[PDB]
Amino acid sequence: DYIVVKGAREHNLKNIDVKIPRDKFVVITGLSGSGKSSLAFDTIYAEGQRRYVESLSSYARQFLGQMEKPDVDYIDGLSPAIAIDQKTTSRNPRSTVGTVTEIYDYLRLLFARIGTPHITPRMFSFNNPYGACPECTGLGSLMRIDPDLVIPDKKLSLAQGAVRASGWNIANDESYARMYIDALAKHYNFSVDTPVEELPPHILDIILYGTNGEKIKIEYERENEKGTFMASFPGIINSMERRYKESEVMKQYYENFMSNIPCPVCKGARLKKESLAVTIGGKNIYEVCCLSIGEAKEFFANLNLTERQQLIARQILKEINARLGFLVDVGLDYLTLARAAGTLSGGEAQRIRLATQIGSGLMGVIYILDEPSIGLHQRDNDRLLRSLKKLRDLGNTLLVVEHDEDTMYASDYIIDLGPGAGSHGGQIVAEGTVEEIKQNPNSVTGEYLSGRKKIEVPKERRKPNGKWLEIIGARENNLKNINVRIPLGVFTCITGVSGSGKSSLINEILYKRLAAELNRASVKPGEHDLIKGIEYLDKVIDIDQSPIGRTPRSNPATYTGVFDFIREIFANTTEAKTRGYKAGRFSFNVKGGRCEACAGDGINKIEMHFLPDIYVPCEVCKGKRYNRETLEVRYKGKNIAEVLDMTVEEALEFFKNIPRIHKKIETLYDVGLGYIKLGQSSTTLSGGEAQRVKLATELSRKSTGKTMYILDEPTTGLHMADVHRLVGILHRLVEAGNSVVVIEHNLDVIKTADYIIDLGPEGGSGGGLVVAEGTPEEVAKVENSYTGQFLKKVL
Amino acid sequence: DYIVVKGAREHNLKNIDVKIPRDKFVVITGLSGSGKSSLAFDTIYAEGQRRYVESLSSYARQFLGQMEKPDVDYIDGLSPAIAIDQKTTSRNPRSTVGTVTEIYDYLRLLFARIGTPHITPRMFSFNNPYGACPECTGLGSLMRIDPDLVIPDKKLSLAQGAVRASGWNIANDESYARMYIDALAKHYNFSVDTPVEELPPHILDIILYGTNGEKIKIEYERENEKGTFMASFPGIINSMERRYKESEVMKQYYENFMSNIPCPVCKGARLKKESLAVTIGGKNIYEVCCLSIGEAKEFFANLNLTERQQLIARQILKEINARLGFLVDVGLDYLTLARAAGTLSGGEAQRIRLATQIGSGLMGVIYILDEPSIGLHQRDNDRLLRSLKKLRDLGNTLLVVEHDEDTMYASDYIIDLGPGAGSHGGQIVAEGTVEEIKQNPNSVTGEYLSGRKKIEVPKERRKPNGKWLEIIGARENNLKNINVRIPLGVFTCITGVSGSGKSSLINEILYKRLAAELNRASVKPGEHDLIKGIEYLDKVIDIDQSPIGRTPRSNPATYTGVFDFIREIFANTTEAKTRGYKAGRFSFNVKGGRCEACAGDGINKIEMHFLPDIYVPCEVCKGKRYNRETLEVRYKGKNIAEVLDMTVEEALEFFKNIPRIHKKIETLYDVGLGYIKLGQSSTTLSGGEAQRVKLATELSRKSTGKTMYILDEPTTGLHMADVHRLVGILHRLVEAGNSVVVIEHNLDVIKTADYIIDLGPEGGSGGGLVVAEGTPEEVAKVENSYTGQFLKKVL
DNA sequence: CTGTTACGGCTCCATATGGAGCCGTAACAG
DNA sequence: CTGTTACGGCTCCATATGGAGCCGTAACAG
Ligand SMILES: [Zn+2]
Ligand SMILES: [Zn+2]
Ligand SMILES: [Zn+2]
Ligand SMILES: [Zn+2]
Repeated sequence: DYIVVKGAREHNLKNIDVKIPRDKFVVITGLSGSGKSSLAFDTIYAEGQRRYVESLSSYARQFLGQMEKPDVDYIDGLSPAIAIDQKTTSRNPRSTVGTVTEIYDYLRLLFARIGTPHITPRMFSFNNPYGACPECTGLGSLMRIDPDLVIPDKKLSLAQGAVRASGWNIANDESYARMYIDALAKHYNFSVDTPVEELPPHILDIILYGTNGEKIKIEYERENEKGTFMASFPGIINSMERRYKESEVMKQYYENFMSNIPCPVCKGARLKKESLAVTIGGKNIYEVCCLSIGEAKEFFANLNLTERQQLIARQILKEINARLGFLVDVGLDYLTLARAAGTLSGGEAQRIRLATQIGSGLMGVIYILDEPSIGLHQRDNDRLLRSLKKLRDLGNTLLVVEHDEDTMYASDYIIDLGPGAGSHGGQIVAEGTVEEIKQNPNSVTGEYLSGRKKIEVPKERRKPNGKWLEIIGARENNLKNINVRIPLGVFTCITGVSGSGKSSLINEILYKRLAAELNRASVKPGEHDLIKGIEYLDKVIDIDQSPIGRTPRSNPATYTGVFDFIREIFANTTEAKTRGYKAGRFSFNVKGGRCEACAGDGINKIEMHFLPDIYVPCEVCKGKRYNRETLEVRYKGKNIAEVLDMTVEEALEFFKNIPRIHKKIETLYDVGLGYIKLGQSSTTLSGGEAQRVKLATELSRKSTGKTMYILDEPTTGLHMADVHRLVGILHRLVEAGNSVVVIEHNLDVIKTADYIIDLGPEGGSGGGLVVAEGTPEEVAKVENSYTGQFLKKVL
Repeated sequence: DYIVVKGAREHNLKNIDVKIPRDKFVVITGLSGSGKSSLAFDTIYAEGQRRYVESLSSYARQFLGQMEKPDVDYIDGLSPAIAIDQKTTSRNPRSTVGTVTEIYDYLRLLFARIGTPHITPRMFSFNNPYGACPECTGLGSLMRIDPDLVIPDKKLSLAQGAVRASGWNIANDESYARMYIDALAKHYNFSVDTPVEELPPHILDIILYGTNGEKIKIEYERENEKGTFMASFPGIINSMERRYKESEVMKQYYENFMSNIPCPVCKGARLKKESLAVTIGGKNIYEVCCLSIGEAKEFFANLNLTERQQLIARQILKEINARLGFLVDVGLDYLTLARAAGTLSGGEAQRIRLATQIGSGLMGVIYILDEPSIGLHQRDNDRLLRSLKKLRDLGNTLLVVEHDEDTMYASDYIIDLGPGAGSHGGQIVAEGTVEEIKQNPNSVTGEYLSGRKKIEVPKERRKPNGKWLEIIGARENNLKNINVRIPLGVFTCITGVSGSGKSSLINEILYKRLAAELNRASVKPGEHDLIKGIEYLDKVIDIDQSPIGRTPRSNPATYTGVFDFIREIFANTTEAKTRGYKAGRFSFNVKGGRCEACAGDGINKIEMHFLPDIYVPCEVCKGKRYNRETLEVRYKGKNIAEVLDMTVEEALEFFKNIPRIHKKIETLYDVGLGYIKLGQSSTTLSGGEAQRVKLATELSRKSTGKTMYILDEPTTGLHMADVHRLVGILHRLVEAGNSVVVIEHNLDVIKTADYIIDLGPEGGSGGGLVVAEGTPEEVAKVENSYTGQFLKKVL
């Protein structure tokens, strides 16, 4: 009844031995990068998934690929595990909230059994051709590529760049598209250089919609080849639609070309017109699915029926009521049962998955969670804890990677990693009951819980300088035409209930408009009337969890900007001058200094007969990514490889005599990155490391006092000490002369902010108007505000 | 703690309600096709797999596809489930028994830790390039296509059909291959019609191995297109190898072209020569892995080492000993740890998977088994039962679909379906303890267990007619050069221990030689000297579980041969003669009578935008697969659709007045097919239905007394009544004048056979010689024979 | 010296025809 | 009448080039 793990050597784990009780609420806490996330995800979930897959069918195993076996000696008492995290799934327009939560089938059964006609369960489904809309094929949206978007200027000629779509540009004469267009124009007696405005409608229709089955002969010309062939032109729009039907970035780029409109026939009901005639209680399936969760639950609880109907559909009603109660208890009460699954956030998706899992009721399954208390306001923390306890009580086990102090008191076993991070961390410090870790002086978390060290409340708060940004006519999504006023040069925090519209109001309006008006970004903004005060800003920077580099040719050393100084000081040594070298030779991205065999990568491709290609360290240069000639030059007893393999603390200690490098190294050390190596590849960097690198790069560059920063949930997967460092770095950034706007639900970040904007008072269509604004004390004095009440309670 | 299933409507289930206890040994028994297999596999395992998949990652779910949701109201208390059956997995040559059983990693760890050099775990692995053989790339077998096989006769010219490979024939002048060959010949100054024997060696080398990077210009000619292009010829062998590297039938066909030989460098060790130098106890890794399981266990138990080594590798030794004990206890003790996983039978693969699962030790997982007692001799039934009990005891649940009487006594809960099969069956009859079902007179299984009805022992046994088949120099696989003598015209049964070589000796020798010498089959036989008595046989027929038709255009009605008579009698009616029709019009595979809209299929393709195409019954002809014009003709108040939708019993009752149809219908009814419909598609037919159809077709055709039948495990998934009917049908076939040879481990089939041949006395290389032969009483009198001892005990 | 801007070079990711088995039909022999 | 054999017709399965983001370098201004 114990999960005993002996000999774990993944990432930075120093051969730890841990025993975790089963069928109990167990949480794991540690610093950012200390190794808790690796020890959980890469070891336990990976081992469980691989063990379950190896026993499945051969074709299923091949489809799922070969999962990497973790470097662990032996693990016993392991059950199949499923991991729930914040990973949005755009998927397909077919999937909605109703089908994901597994309630649409029950609604179909109820409508078929009881719903009187104005009658089969298969008829009501939009996933089958039996009862789908003939026009939209069940999608409910007539999505087509906008003819005006592909050719924004019809007056401009085709050769001038009329087409603005990838894979269809006619600028290059060597492309097959240009030859096809020329052949079509020759067949239709037209010239390519003729402006589209002067082009006949028939020619434009043929170009944009194919030849309607007509076949023509087009000759092809190559470098040394020639000939003739006969085929049919499919059309630009037809080819684009086929490619879209046949990845995420490419799908998003293609969807940007097209526009989504409601289907004119069924008005986006995804069902046949005859099927909508069936009604129960005066409402059909579409009206029921278009209401919120709370209203739907109230309607179902207040439904009137005879004894025979209740006896016929007792179990259906019980199951629907239980599922709706679980959905309203997990923390969601504003969602609509018809909203597409694509338009959701990470927290909402994770909560929906948790609700589906608890409603389904699986037994003997290990559950892995990744910070479930993020993206949600503090008013639903009790509901989330109750739902998690209910999930645990049925006979499962929970491994919640949570950092909130409230979650610790509700846990039965706490495993704390540390003491530091990276090389310093990776060992188990203390474990046991919450009281034991509270009384344990060897852990930072226990000291924080006991109140030994906490975040103090600032005494002096800055005031706006008089330059205030104004928003007029904000109506994006579920905004009820409200006007807000954000000050400048002051740390600004925006709070509100989950799904109140603050995230949309920020991301889809403010950042997009600022980018379009300042950085010249071709992004369509949201619905707004006008923005006042745009002249007071010069640069806009957005910080997210996306990796800083998609290629292994980048590293934090070159991203921060210290690599140029390192190369200059290496080339300025006596040996380099004697050899007549250059500052560009000490790099692993140009020819001359990097290893020629491995092309400055350190890994060579070793292809196997029946195995995917496996990369091994290069043996020509021992994986140092530098030839032996360059390593002959040494500065202060160290070579370039030693510097690149040297940690940040050692770099700070060694480079104290060079102020122009020490300035950036101090920023890198203070931002929180005290364990990474300068030579670490950017691909393996996690979200926290990327955010820290971006913050350090932003802080390093001098500030002119006219910059604004837009963030989103900056405390995602950060320990309390990490929050205490981040608030200090944000205060330093504000004091530098810039303005920072963040969206954080953490009370610690809010209690220290110099300006609070509240959106509510309820989620969904119920809210959308400003409740209170101003100083934190003023918001606390407000009675009708959850955020104000919590601010008053904490202070 | 209960698995409650309410409202199951899959296949032929009549809305059954079943409750199954958890964490207990539960078996399900029913007649062939009664619905037990459907109720288990299509409902419980499918629901568990879909439930687990829906909670996994989106990409994993897409890779695994969308599993069909079973037609069940609601199921509660379901754990993730894994299904183990007899499905061969050829996979790749990389996978062997050692890596499947998960013992090669432990062997590598032991060798790295203790094995003294003549030292890293990654070095000993053949799945990584670090310590793989440079020549064979870790395969251990240099498999190449035989140059002589593609051109068996070099004297014959290329135009005469020199190439015998699909996709490379030059008979068609319009093929691109012929044009490429002609261009190469023109470049090399040679003629295609020239014989290969007269072809220069350089030309043949270029043709069979490409141009070694040379580029030439080849001109293409089309129906109305022409031109020139430049490319490089890759070569016939290179293209074949690339296609083989890039399915099962195609892979087998390609492997037939090639031959497997040991690697000359490492002698098929799959490891580098330096790696083989490390030895422990005087043996290296290859010698240890080349020994049998029992010898390896004895060697490991008798290994001598100091206290320090034992302390260092205590857990490794314990795990290896436990895994070897489990492997020797499940029922396998003759396998070699280096044999490829491809060369295994279904029962051996299932037992290996069960051993791996019990060794791994998963908790809270539903286990589904498909007749685990088949393919195994009765002497290991106790070992299999003990292994299953050990698997159940650790905290899992078992759902074993077993028919053996011995397995019933070891079960704790029995769910019996019936009472008949097909439409008659599909309902739960009785359930409970063994005593309750034994005392229940409403179940056939209880009556059989109580001894109310049993299989009697025949009193008179036939004798050979003097024409005896002789086998000389049998040396295939693990045969120790023994000679056997099989009589003719007498029911012959071959028994032996599991993996004694009887299956190989039959399939790879007797059937292949008979097919080659009689039916002109181009199949390479096994290693044999000569076969005597081949002149006494005329036809050879093999019966297996393979489906009889891969297309929905076939059905048992047309496979048996009664459809021609049905069409003739339909066309002979007065209305057909008046209309001037023909006997070919009443068919669903020719033009004129079948529905033109659906092309006589009854289903139309409805393509969706973002969903795989879903087939829906045709509405033009209501899915009757016949136009309204043909249905106007009625015979005896019934139309052709009614006849095709009429069951076998009703057809027998109705068609009693036509002897030429009644003769085949009586055979179909007596073979055991009393529930299927004549119009049922052949694709949905299972193994038992296909075997019954084949047996009925064979029995229907008149016998000249010069035919031999070869079978294999005919009692796979057959109830006791099914066995009692099959033995009667086999005795009828023998009395008809033919000879039947079967390989059955069931004691009931053996005790009634008129001739018994025993192979043993042990599995693997230990056995291979005939132990006893002759009458069953003579075999029983033999003391040193497990089969003889069991025959004496039962009699 | 220090910051900004423009350009060159680089890598990673994205987008129809032949063979085998079966059914129906005609001819031939008993 | 009944079995065998040959052939025609049918269906299912199988086999390289352009764009986006980043690093390095030169020129210009303060
Ligand atoms: Zn529609
Ligand atoms: Zn190298
Ligand atoms: Zn080799
Ligand atoms: Zn039809």
